[PDB]
Amino acid sequence: IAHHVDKGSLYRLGPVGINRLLNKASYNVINLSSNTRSSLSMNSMLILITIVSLLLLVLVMNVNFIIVIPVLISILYILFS
Amino acid sequence: MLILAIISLITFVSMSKLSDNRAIIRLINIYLILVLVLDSFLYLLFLNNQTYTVMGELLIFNSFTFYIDMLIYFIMIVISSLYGYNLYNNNLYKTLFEPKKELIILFLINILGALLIVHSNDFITLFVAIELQSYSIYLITAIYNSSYKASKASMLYFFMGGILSILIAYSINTYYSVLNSYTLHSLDSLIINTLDLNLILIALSLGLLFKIGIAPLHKWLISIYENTPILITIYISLIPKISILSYLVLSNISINSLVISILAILTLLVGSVGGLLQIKIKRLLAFSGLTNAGYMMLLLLLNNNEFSYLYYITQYSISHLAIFMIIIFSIYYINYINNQYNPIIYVNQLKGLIHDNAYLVLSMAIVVFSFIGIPPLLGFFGKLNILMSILNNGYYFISIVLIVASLISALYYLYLLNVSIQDKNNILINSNETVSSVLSYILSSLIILITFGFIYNSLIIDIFNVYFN
Amino acid sequence: IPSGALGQKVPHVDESHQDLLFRTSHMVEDLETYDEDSPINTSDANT
Amino acid sequence: SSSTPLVKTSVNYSYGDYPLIDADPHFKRVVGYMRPSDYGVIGLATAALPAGICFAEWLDPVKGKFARPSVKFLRVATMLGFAVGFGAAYARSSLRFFGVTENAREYKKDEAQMAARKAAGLEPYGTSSLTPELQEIAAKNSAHSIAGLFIFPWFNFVNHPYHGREQ
Amino acid sequence: ALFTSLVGASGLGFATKFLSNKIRLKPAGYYPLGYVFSGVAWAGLGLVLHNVHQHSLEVLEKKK
Amino acid sequence: TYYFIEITIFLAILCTIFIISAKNPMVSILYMIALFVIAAMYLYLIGLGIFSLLYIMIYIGAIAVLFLFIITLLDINSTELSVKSNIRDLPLVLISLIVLTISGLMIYSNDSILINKLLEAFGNDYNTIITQDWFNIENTTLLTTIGNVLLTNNAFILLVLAIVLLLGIIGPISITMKHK
Amino acid sequence: MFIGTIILVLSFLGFVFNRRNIILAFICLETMLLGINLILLRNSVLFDDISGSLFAIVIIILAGVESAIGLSLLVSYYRLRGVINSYGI
Amino acid sequence: DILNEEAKIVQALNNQRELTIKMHELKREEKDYAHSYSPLFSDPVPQGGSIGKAPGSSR
Ligand SMILES: CCCCC/C=C/C/C=C/CCCCCCCC(=O)O[C@H](COC(=O)CCCCCCCCCCCCCCC)COP(=O)(O)OCC[N+](C)(C)C
Repeated sequence: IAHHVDKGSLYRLGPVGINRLLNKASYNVINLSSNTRSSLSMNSMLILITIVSLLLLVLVMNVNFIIVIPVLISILYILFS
Repeated sequence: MLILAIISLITFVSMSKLSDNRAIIRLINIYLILVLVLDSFLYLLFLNNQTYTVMGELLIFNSFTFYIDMLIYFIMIVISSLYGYNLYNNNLYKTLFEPKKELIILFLINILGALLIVHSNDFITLFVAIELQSYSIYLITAIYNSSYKASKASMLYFFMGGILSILIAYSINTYYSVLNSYTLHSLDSLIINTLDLNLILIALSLGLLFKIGIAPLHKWLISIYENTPILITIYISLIPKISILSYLVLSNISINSLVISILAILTLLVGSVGGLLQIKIKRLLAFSGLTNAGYMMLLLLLNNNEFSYLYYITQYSISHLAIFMIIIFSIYYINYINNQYNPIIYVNQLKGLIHDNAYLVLSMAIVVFSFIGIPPLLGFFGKLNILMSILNNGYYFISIVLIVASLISALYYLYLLNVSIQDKNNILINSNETVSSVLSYILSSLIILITFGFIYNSLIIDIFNVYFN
Repeated sequence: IPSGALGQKVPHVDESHQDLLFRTSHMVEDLETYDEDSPINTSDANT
Repeated sequence: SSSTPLVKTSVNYSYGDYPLIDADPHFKRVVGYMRPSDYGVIGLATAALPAGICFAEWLDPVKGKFARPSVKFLRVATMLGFAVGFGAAYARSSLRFFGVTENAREYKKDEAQMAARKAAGLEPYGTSSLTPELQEIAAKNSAHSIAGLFIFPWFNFVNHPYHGREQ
Repeated sequence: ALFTSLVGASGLGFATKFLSNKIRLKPAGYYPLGYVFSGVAWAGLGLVLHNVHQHSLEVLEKKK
Repeated sequence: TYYFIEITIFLAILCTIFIISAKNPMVSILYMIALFVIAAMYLYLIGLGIFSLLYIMIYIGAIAVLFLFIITLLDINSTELSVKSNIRDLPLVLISLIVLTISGLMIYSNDSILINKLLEAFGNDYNTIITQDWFNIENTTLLTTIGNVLLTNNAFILLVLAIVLLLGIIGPISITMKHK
Repeated sequence: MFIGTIILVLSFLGFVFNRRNIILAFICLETMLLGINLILLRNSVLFDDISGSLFAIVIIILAGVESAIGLSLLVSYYRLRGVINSYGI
Repeated sequence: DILNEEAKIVQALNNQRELTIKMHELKREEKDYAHSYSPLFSDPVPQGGSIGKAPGSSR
């Protein structure tokens, strides 16, 4: 209990696992714009992606709201990982 | 009376030499003070939420917008004090904190364009004022042109502001194509039911909001805030935020919007976990602005959000202003000055600040715990009154995402504290020259507001009750 | 060890980070030294 | 002909406790009806800007040790001080026309003056050199322009027929 | 009470004068006349805020 | 001479494609000047003969002259439209073309229905009936009414616009002087 | 509405996928403003009013001033770097 | 002596609760055009565009 439960798995749901999750999620969202030599082409393609993607999402989303929850979960997965 | 100052000022500045610039700013500083003191009795016009429209339904003047212009003048008095007063009389701080000849011109033209957004009733007033303040931020960014980073930042800000201004123009003329009108006073509670104005009004709000730095399109603004020098970036971070958000809160065109709720959740997420592993203090300091603009995107969904808004606005303004002024003051104690425009960059450079001027760390700790929302301080009641409006109106998942975002954002706020209360080997004992009396009094005023401003909450709620209801 | 709000390794930035191997590195615009505006990097800028 | 207002308008819609005088007074009436305390406010602001610059130099001097500011700064300070004082006095005096502050001193003057203009056999608010369309648009521009004194100065110089009153 | 409001706002002025002295790495009573200057200024702000709340209460009771 | 508007629409498409794919940077800018001329053709075509000459005076005669003047005495590198560079772009170009095109066509419509919103943009076929009424007695053309409403109802917009023109004077000077 | 919509959309996508130089970005910005003008002036003609013509004559002037401002911004970008890169700023 | 001083505080807190519920009612209440828009020129009727005007254009 003192090793595998209290120092083991109650820290994985606590301060030791959250540090690793936030380390990975922060690394991914900082490397979101690591790629291109260009500042301007990067950001102006990034503006295009969202005003396309949001419009596509609401096109899905007034049809049915159930089929757009996993789309947003997958967008969070590729954004934070 | 801003117009008078601009008209007087460019006349006066064309004839001054460059030796006189700093003193000119001092003049304008005192001028704005006597526009606050001698002219604020106009609050008596706005009893019981009496609203005026001026210039033929062109501008709208209520008490909300009166408070916003008072706030913008107070902040301009602080910023112009930062330019017009010396920190120290060294040959160091003269080559670091030096105003250009045309800096206060662009300051007052930007304050003009920022006021004509919040005071605006029609869409072409909104457009002309947005471009007035946008060209002013282009030129305020580009005015320290002997700098590679500020030049690249002004070019980037030009193109990314041009796109999002053409998106606002497209939304305005798209609104015009379905309604022969320019007002949102045209809407009047029945048209929204029988007309799909959703896509129009949301695209308008989005084109207005991407200039603040909301989350899908946030990185270009974080790069502009890191690349600009340390005095410019305290002004260009604050003024478009409060002007555009004070427009979009006064006009309630995105009430219960699904897109604004998506982007508010995403803003609270990416600002909290975005600035965690970051080692530059203006980066760290700009993701704080990203989260605190998320907390406003929340109030955009709201109907009747004027208390939570105005309280959290002057909260964030005082806290923002103070945390930039504290790291202006910490430049005297760092062992390494690079980069003449931006002399402190890395947040580990303030490492032994408790052993050199411990009361600067008392200052810092107060404003950082108010950023977190600790109850004796003023940021707590801002977050509290935002929660009282979020929960009143049915945004239950948004509430828990707000709480998790504030808990995650507390980490990199406390990282400033964790660095500054630490051991350092070579500490100061005896320093000959002093910090500015005029300018350290301003930082102490900004702290005493944050700590002892919870006293006046009930007075402020009663004065609220009379002038807005 | 300097730490970086998650217990991570962060670089201590002294004057020794702007050489010409540190010139135009591959990196994010965060966590990057070699500023372009430095009294050792300009050093007869418009002469 | 050239005085029918041809619109529908507030009648005695007072903005405070006290009854209104005008919904936008003419510039001549505001300069005519201002109190000696208002001229004291103008003198206060004219004195406070150069004294304020001298004060702020005495607190923190520009080049390290204290000198008086130049006379070229003191004269611009005095000009802008008269600008602040005139804006303050115009706003103060306009508040009495709107009925948001005490105006029993000026209410007597207006009933005396409109009785005089009835006795002289002319129009109650002045003959204007404008068509009534232009009078109406010109007074939609300057209606309640004392709010927003912080942004821009704007005044009423048109003799238009309507001022939020009856008969 | 008006007097308690004035004395408390003057205490806020004393606090901001003290804290600005101590940021400057001065002693506390470095310049002792700035204490009365700051106290009179913040007490004047308290005077303004008290009068505005008073007029506000009178407007609220006039809706009887 | 019916299909004139269709012809200007098609020629404008073709001119933008020649703008974004051009050897030399100023070959691209001359295609932009040609697009301004196609615009002024469309504006005379629809009935706005005043605006077309305003476009030729302001956009061609000042903005394009400033632009060509910039390209002359400044050095600008340019890659040309390699196929290795830009067909990595093409799938998102195609998706965003169809989506942004349909979406720009979407907001002229009021339906609950998605593609009734779309195909009411193509319900164009009906020929407007122009009637004569004899109610107007004078030569108030369009420039006269722009001068009436810039100057009476929107006089404040004209004066804030004067501040914008002032800023366009002050700013470029303030950048490029290097005071002593 | 067709000509203004398609010049705005093609102008926007030519701006977005510009990787070749910087002045293509400027001229794609100006052609975007042209397309906005086209849509608005057609709506003013169809609705029989000047108010779209009012916003159009104001946005002409604002487009001119933005071109002047931004090209001085490019000149100051060029002052310290006597070259403008092909990939961008 | 203490029950009365608690009933005084309870009355003073129920007064604040009544005041708060009232001031919440007051904002959601609809409001006049003369109070919401500018007071002078209280009618929403535009009558705009007065040079080449047609008789029969009013309704
Ligand atoms: C001679 C005086 C000259 C005028 C001075 C004006 C300076 C403008 C400064 C702005 C930033 C500094 C905070 C000051 C907050 C003032 C609160 C207030 O009074 O704002 C009101 C409530 O605000 C609201 O809803 C919400 C406001 C939230 C405030 C939250 C911060 C609380 C703690 C700081 C304020 C208390 C400090 C008092 C220290 C003695 C709304 O507008 P009012 O028409 O009634 O204004 C009237 C103020 N007059 C009379 C001085 C003109």
